[PDB]
Amino acid sequence: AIGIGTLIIFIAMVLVAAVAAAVLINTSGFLQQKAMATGKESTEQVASGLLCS
Amino acid sequence: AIGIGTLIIFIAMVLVAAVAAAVLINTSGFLQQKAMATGKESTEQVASGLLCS
Repeated sequence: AIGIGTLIIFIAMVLVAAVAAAVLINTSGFLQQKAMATGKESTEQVASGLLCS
Repeated sequence: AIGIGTLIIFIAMVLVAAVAAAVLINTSGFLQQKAMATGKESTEQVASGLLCS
């Protein structure tokens, strides 16, 4: 009798961990974009310019 | 007189316990499949991916 239930709740544990992992993976992806963008943009700003002759 | 009947109903007790056992055994079998499947699938999902270079 006991055995049956153990299996069922095990399934839930798996899925819930999976769902949480998805958040972390996805979020890391979302940040990767902006992280790079910010650095490149900021460098081009400080480095570039014109000078009156 | 009494003896005769005792034997007969004993037979029924046996068969009814047998039938109930069958349910439990079978059901455990049915779950074994899906339990494993879910775990393997979920792991392969979280672990795999591609990355832009």
